[PDB]
This record gives sequence, C-alpha cells and structure tokens, in this order.
Amino acid sequence: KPKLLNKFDKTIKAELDAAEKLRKRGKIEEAVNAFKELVRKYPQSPRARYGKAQCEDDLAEKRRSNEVLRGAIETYQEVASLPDVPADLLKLSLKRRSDRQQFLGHMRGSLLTLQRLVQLFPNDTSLKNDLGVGYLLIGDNDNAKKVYEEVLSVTPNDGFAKVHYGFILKAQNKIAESIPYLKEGIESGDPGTDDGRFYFHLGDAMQRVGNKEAYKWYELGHKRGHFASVWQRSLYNVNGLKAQPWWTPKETGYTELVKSLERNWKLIRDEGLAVMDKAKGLFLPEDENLREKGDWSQFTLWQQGRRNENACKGAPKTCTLLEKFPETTGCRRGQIKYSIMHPGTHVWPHTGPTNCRLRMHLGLVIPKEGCKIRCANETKTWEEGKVLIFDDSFEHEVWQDASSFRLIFIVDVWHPELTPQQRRSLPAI
Amino acid sequence: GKCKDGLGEYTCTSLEGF
Ligand SMILES: O=C(O)c1ccnc(C(=O)O)c1F
Ligand SMILES: [Mn+2]
Repeated sequence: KPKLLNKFDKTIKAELDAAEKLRKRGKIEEAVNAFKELVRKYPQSPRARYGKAQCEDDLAEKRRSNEVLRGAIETYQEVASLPDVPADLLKLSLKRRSDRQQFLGHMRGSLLTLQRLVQLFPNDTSLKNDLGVGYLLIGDNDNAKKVYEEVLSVTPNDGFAKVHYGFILKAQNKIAESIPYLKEGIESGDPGTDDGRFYFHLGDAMQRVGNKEAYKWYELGHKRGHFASVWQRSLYNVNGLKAQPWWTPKETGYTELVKSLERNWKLIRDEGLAVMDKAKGLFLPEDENLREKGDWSQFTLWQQGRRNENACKGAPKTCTLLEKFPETTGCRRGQIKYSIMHPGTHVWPHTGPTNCRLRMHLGLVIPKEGCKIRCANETKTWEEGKVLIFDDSFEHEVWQDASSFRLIFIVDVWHPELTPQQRRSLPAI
Repeated sequence: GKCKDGLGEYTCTSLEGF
C-alpha cells in the first residue's frame, strides 16, 4: 500500500529488496551491514536510510538496548533530512522516531518530532491527535487542549480527540463539561478510546455530580480489563496481589513497623505539632482536586522512596525512627507524610494510582466525633496512637465534621507479596 | 505533577525504555 520508493530508489529496488529480506528473516546483523553498504553507495537514498534505521530498531529490540535504539532514532531523523523523500516514507520515519523517543522517556524530543510532523502534514488529523499526546506527556495541558479543540473543530466526531478533551476538562475541574466528551469518546469505539483512564475519570466525574450511572462505566471498565474490579480501580498494577480494602498488621507482615509507630506515637505527634506551630509552610495544601470542600494539607517526609532532607529537619526523630523500615522508606510508589484535615472537609470518593502499596494511618490528634474514613464497603475511625491499614487502590472517602483539627501520619508500605526484585524494578509513582 | 493520592495526571510514571 504505502509508496516508499522515490524515482532513484526504484532503480535500485533489487538491492533494497535483498537488504530488507535479510531483515525480515531475522538476520539483523547481515541486514544492518547490507543497508550500511547501501547508504555508503547511495548516500541520498531515503529507503536505504530507512532500512538502516529499521535494522537498528530491530537490533535494539533483540538486545533490549536503549543504546542501540537511540542510534535508530537519529537514523530515522536522517531519513527526513534527505532529498526527495516520499510522503509516506517521511511520515513513517518521523512517526516511528517520536514513538521510540516516547518509549525511551524523551518526551520533549518526541514533542519536537510531533510538531514537525504536523507542520509537514497539516491535513492529517491523526498526527494532531498524536501531537496532543506529546503535550500531555510533558505536562502542557494548555497546548494539548488547543490541539484537540482544533481537531474537534474540523472532525467533531473524532473519538480520540473527544476522550482526550474530556480528560483535560476533567483535570481542570470542569466536571459537568467533561462528561459528554469522555462518554461519547468511549462510545465512539475509535482506536485509543478503550483506555482505563477515560473509564476512571468518566465514572469519577459522574459521582461528583450525583449521576447514578457512574458504576455502569466502572462495570464496563472492569469487563474490558482496565480495573481489577468495580471497587479497585488503580491503573498501575502488578496482577495477582491480594486485593482487600482493610488489612490487619499481621496480614501485612509489617508488625515491627506497626509496633514502632504505635509505641512512639506521641513523639511523632509532637514533631508534627511543632511544625504546625512554628513551620506551618511545610504543610502544603492537597493539590489533586480531591476535595469537595474544606481544608486539607500534608507535610511530606518521603516521596518516591526519597527522603526530603529539609522536611526531616522538622521531624528529625520521626525520620530517624522510620529509617529502620525500608519497607516504607524505600516504597517508591508511596509516601510518608503528616496529614492535617480541618472541619467542614469532604474528600470525594477516589482511588490511588497503584495496587502496589498499602497505607498505614497512625492517629495523632483525633477529635472524639466527626472524623471517619470509608474504604469500599466499610467505614472506620482513627484512634490516637493506633494504626489503621487499608489498600487505597479501592475507592475511599473521608469526612471531617469535628470542631477542631485532625492530624494523622500516613506511612505507605510495599504490598507485602511483592518480591524484592519487583520492589527494586517497578517504576516510581 | 505526580500521582500521589489520585490518578489525575495523564501518566503517573516516567519510563526509561527496556
Ligand atoms: O488525610 C486523610 O484523611 C486522607 C484522605 C483521603 N485519602 C487519604 C489516603 O491516605 O489515601 C487520606 F489519608
Ligand atoms: Mn486517598
């Protein structure tokens, strides 16, 4: 189908075919040298240059070497720099380039390739959709939003642009507005729309506006394999981990950590209170749009398995105590943090991102009335000097209707069935 | 932005190839 041979490349199609046949038979090493020979002899040939790059690409895949793949990325760029490149080849070369840049984590590099692709092919709507992803991946929601607005303005039924626009709107807290976009985009069935992120945020936006259909989408997201279940809707998962909303200390196996938290709770409390009194700016407001209303801030000692050294200056004994428990200080998918919540607070139903952690809550200052946490189908209260443990990958919700502040300490641990190499390898969240 | 208590970012991880 695709037209990849310019005028000169048609005159050497026998050589080009022989080189490509070696690659398709898995003789990567022979293929690389055959295309390098063709690039040497025919230095302007775009098909020879694309062959070289595709061979490096295959070679990176066979060796699982990022080094080899970075080489292919530049060769894909070389293709686009040659004269008289056929349009289909130009687009394949630069698209593969962007995709391999994203695979390596070079999101700003991928973005630049995508910008170029859209300038070279201004009527390809799919490339604009891909450019919007480029922007989302570097955190540029403002430009992503304009890209999908542009897409919808000429192809208003594009399902991919709809779900992504709906995702952006929801992230901006434009909750009612996001719902039709997310819903119509998933229903479009277009490639790229069957994605757990859109099921997740569509049901969430519905819950926030009181729409009872929310769990219809959770159930369809479960049926289509995005959620472990209707209640456990995390998206960065190791499958097979024991899934249970509430855990006892003995079920986790972290009995020494729990004992240390409980036996030394007043010290943990008092350092948090001192920071409240004298260094309150260390407490940062929660910034993930999780509150319906009220005041909630957190003072973080560890995130992504990394100690915040300045923060630990405010809780030095607590940080020293925690250093003996790598199951939390090395939990690169969790945090260690104080959490203060004041009256009039309601945290929406929500789920954390990963089933790879469990969350311990140690009560520090707990009003006698008004504070409770629901996880799935079971609601509990905190107690001063006592640890609660739940799996925040299950939907959970919190209320604060006391007459004074509530202070807890949150200690995240690796899910206990995760192996040592799993704990060393999983990307941090 | 990082995914601490929620799933609000488009992606929560920063991948590194193979
Ligand atoms: O401080 C809180 O009450 C709180 C609210 C919501 N979620 C969590 C969690 O640990 O996931 C919390 F600790
Ligand atoms: Mn939570």
